[PDB]
This record gives sequence, C-alpha cells and structure tokens, in this order.
Amino acid sequence: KVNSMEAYQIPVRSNEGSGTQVFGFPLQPGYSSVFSRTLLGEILNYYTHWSGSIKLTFM
Amino acid sequence: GAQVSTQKTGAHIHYTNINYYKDAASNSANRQDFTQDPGKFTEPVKDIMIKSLPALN
Amino acid sequence: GAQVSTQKTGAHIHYTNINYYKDAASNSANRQDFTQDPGKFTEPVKDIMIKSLPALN
Amino acid sequence: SITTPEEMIEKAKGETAYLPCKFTLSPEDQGPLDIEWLISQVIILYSGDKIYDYYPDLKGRVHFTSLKSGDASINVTNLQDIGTYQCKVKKAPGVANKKIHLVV
Amino acid sequence: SITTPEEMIEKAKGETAYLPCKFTLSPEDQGPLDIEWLISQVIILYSGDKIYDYYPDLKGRVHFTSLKSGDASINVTNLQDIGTYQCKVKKAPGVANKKIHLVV
Amino acid sequence: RVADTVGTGPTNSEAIPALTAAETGHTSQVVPGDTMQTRHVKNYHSRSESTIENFLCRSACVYFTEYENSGAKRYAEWVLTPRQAAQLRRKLEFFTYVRFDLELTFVITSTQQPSTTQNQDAQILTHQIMYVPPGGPVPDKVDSYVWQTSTNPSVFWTEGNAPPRMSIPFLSIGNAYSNFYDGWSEFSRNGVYGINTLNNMGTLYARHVNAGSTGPIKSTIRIYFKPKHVKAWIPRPPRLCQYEKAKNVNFQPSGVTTTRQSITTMT
Amino acid sequence: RVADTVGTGPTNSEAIPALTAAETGHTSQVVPGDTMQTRHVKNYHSRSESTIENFLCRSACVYFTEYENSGAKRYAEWVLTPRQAAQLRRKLEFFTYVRFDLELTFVITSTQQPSTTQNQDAQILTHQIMYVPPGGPVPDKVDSYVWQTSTNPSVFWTEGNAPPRMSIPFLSIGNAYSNFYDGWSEFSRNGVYGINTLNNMGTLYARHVNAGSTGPIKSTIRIYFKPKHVKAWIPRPPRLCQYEKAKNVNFQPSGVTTTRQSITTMT
Amino acid sequence: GYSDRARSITLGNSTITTQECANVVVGYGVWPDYLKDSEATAEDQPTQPDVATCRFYTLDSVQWQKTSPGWWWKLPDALSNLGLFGQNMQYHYLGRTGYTVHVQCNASKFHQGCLLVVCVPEAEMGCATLDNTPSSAELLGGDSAKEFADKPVASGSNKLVQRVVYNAGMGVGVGNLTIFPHQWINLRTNNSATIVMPYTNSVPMDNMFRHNNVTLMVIPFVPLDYCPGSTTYVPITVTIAPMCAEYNGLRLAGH
Amino acid sequence: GYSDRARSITLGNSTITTQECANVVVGYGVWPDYLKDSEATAEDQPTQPDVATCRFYTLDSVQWQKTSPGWWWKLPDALSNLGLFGQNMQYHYLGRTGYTVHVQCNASKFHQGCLLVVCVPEAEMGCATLDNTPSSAELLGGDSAKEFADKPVASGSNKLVQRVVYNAGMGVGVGNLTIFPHQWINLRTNNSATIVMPYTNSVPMDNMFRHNNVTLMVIPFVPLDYCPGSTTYVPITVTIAPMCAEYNGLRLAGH
Amino acid sequence: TSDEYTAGGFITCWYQTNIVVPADAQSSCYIMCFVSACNDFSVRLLKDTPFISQQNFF
Ligand SMILES: CCCCCCCCCCCCCCCC(=O)O
Ligand SMILES: CCCCCCCCCCCCCCCC(=O)O
Repeated sequence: KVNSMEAYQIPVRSNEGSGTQVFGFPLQPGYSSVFSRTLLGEILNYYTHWSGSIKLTFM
Repeated sequence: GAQVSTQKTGAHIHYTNINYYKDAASNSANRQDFTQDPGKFTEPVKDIMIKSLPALN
Repeated sequence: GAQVSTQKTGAHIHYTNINYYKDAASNSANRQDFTQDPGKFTEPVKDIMIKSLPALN
Repeated sequence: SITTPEEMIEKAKGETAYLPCKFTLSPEDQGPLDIEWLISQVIILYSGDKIYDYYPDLKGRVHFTSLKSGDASINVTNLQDIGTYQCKVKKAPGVANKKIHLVV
Repeated sequence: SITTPEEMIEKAKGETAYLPCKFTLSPEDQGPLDIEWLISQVIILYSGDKIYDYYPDLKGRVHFTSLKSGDASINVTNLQDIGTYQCKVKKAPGVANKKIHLVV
Repeated sequence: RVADTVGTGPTNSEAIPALTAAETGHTSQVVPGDTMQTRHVKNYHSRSESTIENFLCRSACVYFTEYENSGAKRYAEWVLTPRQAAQLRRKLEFFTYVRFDLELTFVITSTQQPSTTQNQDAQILTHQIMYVPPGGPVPDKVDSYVWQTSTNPSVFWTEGNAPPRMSIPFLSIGNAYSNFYDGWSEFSRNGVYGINTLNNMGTLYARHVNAGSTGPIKSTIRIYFKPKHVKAWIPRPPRLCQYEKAKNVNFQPSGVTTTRQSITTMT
Repeated sequence: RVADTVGTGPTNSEAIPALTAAETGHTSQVVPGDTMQTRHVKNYHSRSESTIENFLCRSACVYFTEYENSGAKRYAEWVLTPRQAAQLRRKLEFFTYVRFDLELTFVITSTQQPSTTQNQDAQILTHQIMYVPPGGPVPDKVDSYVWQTSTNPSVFWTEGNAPPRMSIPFLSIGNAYSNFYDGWSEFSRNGVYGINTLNNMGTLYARHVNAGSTGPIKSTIRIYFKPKHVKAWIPRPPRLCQYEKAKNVNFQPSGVTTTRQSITTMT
Repeated sequence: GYSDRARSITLGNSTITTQECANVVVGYGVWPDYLKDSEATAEDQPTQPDVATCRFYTLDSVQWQKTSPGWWWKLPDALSNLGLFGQNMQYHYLGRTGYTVHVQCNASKFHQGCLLVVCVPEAEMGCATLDNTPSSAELLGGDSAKEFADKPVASGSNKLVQRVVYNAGMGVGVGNLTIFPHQWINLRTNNSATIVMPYTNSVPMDNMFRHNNVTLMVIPFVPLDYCPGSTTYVPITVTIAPMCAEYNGLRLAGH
Repeated sequence: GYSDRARSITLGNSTITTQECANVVVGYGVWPDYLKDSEATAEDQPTQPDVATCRFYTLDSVQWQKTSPGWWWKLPDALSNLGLFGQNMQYHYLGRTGYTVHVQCNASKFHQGCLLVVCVPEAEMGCATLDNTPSSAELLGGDSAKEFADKPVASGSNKLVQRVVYNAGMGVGVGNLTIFPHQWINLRTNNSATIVMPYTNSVPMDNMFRHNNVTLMVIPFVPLDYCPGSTTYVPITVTIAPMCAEYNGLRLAGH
Repeated sequence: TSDEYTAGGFITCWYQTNIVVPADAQSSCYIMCFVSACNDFSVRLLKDTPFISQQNFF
C-alpha cells in the first residue's frame, strides 16, 4: 500500500456486528512509521524533545 | 557606543555588544527574534470561521 | 554595562565583570553565595523544642 | 541492556534447552543491529537482517525463538552440549552481552 | 551544460549518422575551449581553435557540423560503426559530457 | 512563549467546536479544553529554538577537495554551490526563496605521501585561497599571473593557526535566492531546465604558495557554510526520495513510508 | 560568617540544656557556654569554601580513550556518563537530585607508534570532536557522510594551541538530574532496574581529520567535566563499599570502619 | 438571511455562481494588487487592459474514471493560446499577474469521491532518466489534461517526465502537499473549489513564455465509486481568471 | 447562526456530538445537584470523585430486527462492573447519584422505524407465577440486553419474570408510559435521544446493590422496515453518565 | 526517538454503532486522517535527521 495512494485511505464497511476495530496506532509522532513522514513528524526528526498537544481530524 | 541586551535564561541577566566592522554583514546572527504569525498557513480563508459555530450552514 | 562587585579578602577591594555571550549558561560560576538554613535537617520537629526546658515533660 | 547477564540454566538431557537473551535498546543507540551466539566457536549469527546456520555438532539443532522487536533467544535440542553460551548483541553506539552456563 | 547527456540514436546503414552535442557555457566558466569526441579511442579533436582529423576506420568520415557559437556536433558516414560516442566539452572552470549509443 | 492551558468544566450546549469541514483549508483552531475538562496550567515553554535563524545558522560542510605540491594536480577549483552535500541542501529546501548573508570557514590539512626520497625535512606550508567572480580570469596553471589578486578577494594562511573565516554579503541580482526554478534560460524552451539556469556564484581556487620539502605532500580543504541574517518565504514539503544529481531534482520513486504488519498493529 | 562565642559564668538553676531526648530527631542546639564558663571570642572565620558551588565546581577527568590514523580502530566513541570514574561520582552522590550547567574541556595528545617505515616527516594533526543527540545518525566508518555536522555540534582543533572548551546548558526532560532511581523503565516490572533507565545523554565521537604521515600514530583524548550553577536537594550518606559497575549500585559488603586493639586504646 | 453555501464571482463580462461550495481560500492572506512605485524596476510605462484579460477562461474538461491518477496544468502555459491574455503576453517581454482557480465537479448523493485541489509555486518536475532533464511538450500541455501515472515510468535514454502520483513528479510526499493553499472537493458535500493566488516570485516581473509561476494539481485521494445504473461519465472542469495583470517591454510578436 | 439539530455534551474526559437530534429532556424540570446540609442524615463526610465517575460509559449494543419486542436495563445494576463507578459503590454502604441516557440509532432515509425511550423510577416487575416473585439474575442483567417478549410467559413453578411488551412487565398500558420523561427516535428525523434524570427517592441516600432507582426502556412502537438491498444489521447503542455522584459509609468490599 | 521511560499511549477507533447504507448505494467507504499541532507545541535540541543519506558528492 506504501507504493500506492491506498496507504492514506482507512476502509470502513457494513458488517453484521458492532464494536469491531477500525484502526489503531501508538502515539509516537516522530518515530512511529505512521507519522514519521508527515510535515510535523519530519520537523520533529530535527529535534530531540517535543512537548504539546496533537490534533487529529477525520473526514 | 555599546548595546546592552538581555541573556537567554530559564523561567520559574544583561550582556554587552559592540560592532567592530563597518559592513553590517559582519555582525553576529539575530538569534533573539521571537515573532510568529500562523494565520497565513492555518485559517487561510476569506470569510472568518468562528470555532463554535458550524462550518457550513 | 559592567557589574562591579567585591573581592574575597581576609578580615581583622572591588572587581569588574562583563558578560560577552548571550546564553546565560556561558557566564562564570557563582562562588559568592553565602546563605545557610539548617533548620530543615537539624530540629525537623513539629512542636518547637526550647533548649532550656525539658524535652519530654 | 541485556537482563540477567550472569545466569545458569540446568536442563535435563532429551529436553530442548531454552536459552533467553532479551535486551532493551538505548535511545542513544541508533545503529545497525548484530546478534551473535558464542559457544565456549559460533553456533548461529544474525547480521544485516540475515540469519546464518557454524558448529557441526549443533548444526540443524540451533534456531532463534523470535530480533527486531528486542528478543534474541535460541532453542537448542538433542542435548548430549555442556558449555557456556555468550549472547552478544551489538548496536553502533553501545554493546551488551549475556553468558549462560548449561549443565547436561 | 550539454542537453540530453544520456541519449540513444538508431540510424540505418548507408545513411550518414548525425550525432548532436549542443552545450550552454556557464557565466562562471571563462577558460580555453576544448571539444573531444571519444568512440568506445578518439575520432576527432578540437583544441586551441584547431580541428584535427585518429581512428583509421572513421578517417575521412568524421567531420564537425558547425563550435565557438556553442554547437559541437559531428556527421559520420559510411556506417557498417556500432559503438558508444562520448562528446566531452571542456572549459577551465567547469566540464560536461554527453554519451550517444548508435545501433547499426 | 507558548500559550497556557485554561480550565473548563462540564458543558451541555449547541456549540460544536469539534465538528467542522476539512473541505475548507481552515485548520481547526480547537484546544483540549473544548472536548474535555481541563485544569489551569501556566506554560513557561518558549518557542525560541524553532525560529528559522536558529534552524539554519550552523556551519555545515559542503565540499572537500585535494591538491598536491608536485606533479600534475597542483591546485584545486570548485564552483560555489550548496547542492553538493545532502544535509545542508535538504534543510534549505524547506522553502522556495531564501535571503541570507554567508559566513565562510575553511579547514586545510596536509599529509606526507608514500615515496622513496631521503632526507625530507619539510618547512611550514602556506596556502592561498582565491575567489573568481562570474567573468573573472581563471588560472591555467599553478604559477599563472592570475594569483596576483589585484581585485579578486583572496586569503593566505600559514599552517598551524586558527582556521580562516570571512563574511560574505547577500550576492544576487534578484531579491531572494531561489531553491527551486520551474522554467528554462532560453525562450525557445529547449536547453537547460531547472535551477541550474539561475545559479551564478563564481569559482573558488586553493593551492600551495610554497613546496616546503623534496617529498610529496597532499593537502585537503573542507569548506563550511553558515547562513546568517536569514529570511525565508513560501514553505514546501521535505525531500522523501534520495538525491541523485546536483543540478536537478531527478529522483527514483520510493515508498511513502515504511510498512508494519497490520492496520491495528502497535509496532 | 560563623557565630561568635559569648561569655557565661557560674550557674545554679533548674534549666537543663544538656539533658534532652535523642528519640526525637531534634539535634541538640547547645553551645559550649551552656556546660562551662566561656569568654567572649569574636569569630571572623567564614563558611565560604564549604558551599555546594565551591565543592563541585572543579574540573575532573571522567573518561580517556584512544584512536589511530591507520588500521582498524580509526575513531573513538563514548556515551556521555559521569559514572565512569569514582572521584566525580562519589562527590555527586552526596545528593539525590542535582541541577547544573556543564563546562566541557578536552585534552588530545598523539604518540608515534613503533614501526619499520622510513622517512617519516609528519605534519600537524587536526582532530574533530562530534556530538550525536539521543536519536542522531552515528558514523559507521571514519569517512562516513555523518561528519558533515550540518546540525550536530562539533569542534575542530589543531595540535598545539590551548585545549578546546565549550559550555553546555542543563539538558534534561525532568526538573533535576537524578543520581539514584528506585524503579524500572517497563511497567510489567521485568527489565533494567536502576538509574540506567533514566540516563539519555547521547554519544561523543573523536577522530583524525588528516593522517599527517606514513608511520603509525595513536592519539588519546581525555574529557573533563565542570559543574556550574549548581543546585542540589535531599542529601544522602557517602559511599563506603568500592564501586563495581557503571550502571548500578552493585557492591561487596565491607567493614563499617577500621579496627583498633581495645575499646580504651587511643590508637 | 442567506446560506454561506451560495457564492457568486463577477470578473469582466463573466460570472460564476455556486449552489454548494466550501469557502474561498485567499492564498497566503494576500489579495492580488498592482505593482507599487517603490518595488518596480522597469522604467517604461505598463499597459493594463483591466477587462479584456481579467475574466474567466474555461479549459477543456477531463473525465474522472475509477482509475484516474490525477492531472496537472501550468497556469501561464495554459492561457497562452486563449483570448487577448495570450496575445498581450506574446507581444510583450515582461508580464506580472495573479490568478483564481474555480474547479467544478458535480455528482449525485449515491456517487462517492474525494479530490485535492492545490496550487504549487515553482513546481519543478523530475525526468524518468537520472542523467537528462524533462523535455518541453512532455511536461507542458496546451489546454491539455497532462494526467499522472500510478507506478514508476521506465528508465531509458528518453526525456520522459516521472509521472508517479505518490511522489507527484517532485519527489515529495503527495499527502504533505497541503502546505500550499489547498481546497478539498467531497462529492457528498463540496461540489466546487475556489482558490485565489497572489503573484509570487523572487523578482518584480518575469518572462511568461520561459517561466511558469504556479502549477495546478487535481489528485483523487479517494476513488470514484457508484452502483450499476448511475451515470458513469463524470467530468471535471477548470476555469482560470487572471487578476491585476500588467505588461511591459512591447516588441515584435513571437517567442 | 447555527442549527438547533446539532448538540455536544462534555463530561469528564468524554464527549458526544450529534448531527441530528430532537432536544434534551431534563427530567422533572430539575437539574441534578449535590445533597444540601439541611436534607442530609449521615454524619460522616462524603467522598466526591467528580471526574473519575461522572463520565460516559458505553454499554453493549443490541440488534434491532424486524420482530424485536424491546429491551430494558437497570441503571444502578448496569454500571456495577464498569470503571471506577463500580469500584466506589462496591466499597461504600450509601450512594446517591443522577444520570443521563444518550441512545443512538442511525439509519438511512429509505429505512423507517420508531423507538420509545423512557426512564421508569421504581419499575417493579411481576413474575409469570402469581404465587412466587421474580428471581434475581432473571430480572437483572450485567451489561446485558434483557429483551421483552410478545405473548404471555408460560405459568409454572419457576421464578421467571412476565416479559409481555404490551403490559411491559408492570401490568400497565405500554402507551401510557409517556407519563415519565420520554423521548421518541423517528428514523426519518430523530437519530438519537438524550434524557437527564435527577436523583429520585423517598430517602436521601440508598444502598445501590440491593435497590435500583430507575429502569431504562427502549420499545419499538413501529417496526423496522426496508427493501431488499439496504443494510439489515441495525444496532442500538446506549451510553450512561452518572452526574453529581457522592458516596458514604466506607467499609470492606463486597455485597 | 523510541523510548520506554517516556511512552506515549495508544489511539484506537471502533464502531460506536454500525454503518447504515440504503439500496443502490456503495456500502464500502473510506475515512481520511489529518494530523497537526495545537497552540502549545514546542521542540528542543537541534539534531540531524536520520532520513537523508549521501553516498558521495553529487
Ligand atoms: C577568498 C574569498 C572567498 C569568497 C567566496 C565567496 C563565495 C560566495 C558564494 C555564495 C553562494 C550562495 C549560494 C546560495 C544558493 C541558494 O541559497 O539557493
Ligand atoms: C562537540 C560538542 C560536544 C557536546 C557534548 C555535550 C554532552 C553533554 C552531556 C551531559 C551529561 C550530564 C550528566 C549528568 C548526570 C547526573 O548528574 O546524574
């Protein structure tokens, strides 16, 4: 998926259940494979310490 | 003609500086310039969007 | 903007100092800071104990 | 830092010997990982993300239990094998090693 | 900077092969000009504002199309000549080179 | 200095700070106090080390070359360009246009090369570094009349002291250095495409003033750039693909990021 | 300045300064004038040299290592830690938490090693010292692209001048350095136990910029720490047992003190 | 009492009206204006048509299929052959101008898709070959779509441009392209996207024919989907309007 | 200018946000508060966590089929094993608290259904047998659905509870259950229902383990319907949030 | 850098209810996630990124 535009997409669908997990990942903004390549994550890779809050928007 | 400024200290001192050249590209760097304005990159819209109100009504 | 302070002399002189950096972790050490408060380690009790009176009466 | 660097394991013959070398990479340590098992002269070698199977008696007997995560243990079998095994894990900034004594 | 340094030219036999090496001199580059054509060992050489005609098979076949202006191309003939031609233009501050592959 | 967190309480109202539209660029300006109860926390953290000046103003090696005191290679040359290295180039390519003064530092070190001559008692070596502007005469050899440096700025250094440092003013015909150029130098649109068209920084020459011995010696010079008084405009995303050439942005397509095991995997 | 002794006389009263209870921590605040007759004596002695700043602020070697200019060992590395030595460590372990700026000094000396090469006429050696923060790239070899030091702080030194000295600000994510930690890094409580968990000071790399000759040469670097602007909290007793490792407080049980002959013996 | 979803834009003799829209993005907070007297360098007087150029020009539409990577356009090169804007830039040596990009894509409630509309200044693009550079008429397209391509372009001796959508032809992450003014078209809500861009350059005026100030990119992050029965042909249309355009250095025509 | 259909509720470290809703019902006009000093009887000081209990707990979902009678939950018994709310009530002898019930059921325009959400104080329920009384673990369910049943439960020697939907297990008309605070979920309009209930009892504090203050009931007056093709699995989810909770009489754990 | 003393947490997403879709519409949808910082973010200790790698002078 990393070699495709599919990596960005989170697939949701209709299932005969409830309470199933969609996704999950750890909170490591500079180190986690999920955030290492984002603008904020790339900026963090030039620094040793980080401290603040983090906004996550879902569309 | 010396300039006295403040040192970078922690929270919770002055230093002296004189310019010895006549070129203005010989001075030291400008490290204490703390000014931000993210209203250009973030919130770059025409009609102001209040936080509490809905985005598209 | 220079600071003039006192030298360490015997009992029974001033010196000059200027800060040349803008970092506050570049200055010299603080050797003349003579302040004590042993009431924490010694006498660490709640009810004050006078010297002349008995300890436990 | 490999936990319990000095350790002695007593295992009966005819039972696979389990040797554990769990380690915790330092934040300072950010280099290529190398895991080497010595028998006191090597039984197995992990280097450049590749596992190589060195010792004629223990050939086809020594295999890893898990490495990238932080576990570099081995499970030996067909004990006859009395000796001291030194697990040496290498990171470019820092290095650590654990020695296990196996009886019978 | 020679345009299209990596290029492949397919030309039929009995047709003169046209090889183009156009370049743009840098403002920084202000030195004596040298243009050398290599066949992979030289077919032609331009140096000190003089053209020298090196290769026995291509003798009397290789000639420049235009050099001072900025065009250093050659027009070969009587193809039989499969090989790689490297056009190397030299200025005292900076140098550039273009390789052309000719089939048949 | 950073903003301090305030204190909110339980709320039941029609206000919707969280719900918004990302179709508009409008990056939501919500704070934690809008989706939970928070306590008042004074924040003495200061946004000081993140400024562009503190980010860019550090020396960084951009090119190291060799020369000898005998034989064929007797002097060294290098057109001024910061794209030779990767670390300085990547940091500068966060922005489209930059405008900064430059501080130049050199590190020159010699090494006695293997030979078979005898009785080698060398003397102190002096090295001369000379700059040629776009259009100035360039030295054909090591004893050319160009080194007279009547107008070109030059510097002489005797091996053993503190390195030589000089400061250079913003040199450009434009109003800002351009890290990225989309276009051509020729109107016909058939020639050099890219930043190469805009660049014109001249050439730098370094050499031994004296031989100093009968045996061979090879000197090496390392150049260090420090941007001062920096201004920067229009930020752009960091380079993912590894660099290939110094003249262009030619790259090889690569993965957007590294891969894990599942979508619910925590490692 | 110390207190001056006063003068008392003969006394017959119900006051009991001497008699007290050591069950309570209350260290008796009695003075000689309470159990004898004293004369008035002004005391000009000053409690100045005993302050924590004068106690800790002195340079102290913490680690010395070697490298060569040929062969296999071509550069040196050392994770920053003050527990390598015993003298600096014992003094710092009088307190639980310390907070101080650090002044760093280096002493680099070379030595010509035994060999059989001929005609060795060496040049001046330049050495580069580079710091890698917890997470920075580390040099695989002596000619790695890491030494470009675009952002990492580095220092270059030419053999023969005054040693190189730099000043380092309090670097910590906490509010004080911790000399002793009782706990684990992992919640499951099964891993590294001790201060090792908290420590994260990065790595230091030193090397020869140039070879300088055809014969072998071995350089050695010694590192010197000086704590400045010191603050200290919660004092604790000095180390009796000799140190064994650098990561932990592992010790061998030893005698409380030395022995004499009798209980009434004066020697 | 009206709805913020409705907007109208009037320029020259042209108008556009939207029933559903998000908002208007105004570049870097700057509204495009003319060149001041303290920032100019050319001496001779500029021409300013003011109405014959600053209007809406509508480029050719492009079909959005279920497997389309994306499209890109050079704003100076696109309006080169359209109306009087093209004629003025042809005769003159120096041209300075600003633009707006209204992208329209309308679908029904059942259709689901996502499009990213971003303007990239100095969007220099790389060649498939590492040694040579992208040829013109391969990177540039006159009123043409110029689509991208999933998967790398083959490496050989050819001035072909690398069209990978995930690297976007610039070697940077496609996701991080939100640093420049961007607007999202969500079929379920947004129908069109409006972006206003002020003139951005390191010099006061530049030759329009040999240099491109900005590159418009339309990239479908989420594909187009529907059920058997619904309409398959779903087009995207682009209209550009030069704002506060001025020209200098009149001479013989050509380039 | 906003829409009254949008609401947000923030309690503790939790939030809920609705796009479509009716309103908020506030019990008997009373907002839940703490116990005054002139109404209290216990002498020892109360504990008030204030954040670790007063947040949103989300119970297990239930599938709404085309033939579901209805479901009921005991609010004190439901949060007995959830979070710190359960732990505090376990150790303490006396507990006083108020609640809110946000019920969420989302369906498409084509789906049609009606649900009644009502809170019943002292909802004593009857047994199938006329001589014996309903057994525990038959009336009560831990985080469990506890659905009703069309048609009477068989009469025999068994502590089974009468689950008739039309009598509702209390022997009263199902329609007249609108006397207590009630909210209606209409799939064609309302998506969720919010009800705020103040503490209601004949005494200041009561033992949570042996007594239930209120019973939440969800009853589909109009069945669920759709056409072949639309989604069949349609779940209902319930979140409860204790408000102004206080406890007294700390002792050994158990019940 | 990856550390165990200063651990972050976990971020997960579950189905509060179920996706409801009518007939003649697609039942397989996608979500997209954007990340940013609040107005209280800070960074320290300038270092070198581990991402770029130069084999030789280009
Ligand atoms: C002995 C005198 C030496 C003087 C040499 C001066 C050379 C100055 C070179 C400046 C190069 C600046 C390039 C910046 C390019 C960019 O930012 O994109
Ligand atoms: C060339 C630049 C070198 C810079 C190196 C900086 C290294 C700083 C190391 C600080 C270590 C302080 C450890 C204190 C531990 C304690 O007090 O318990």
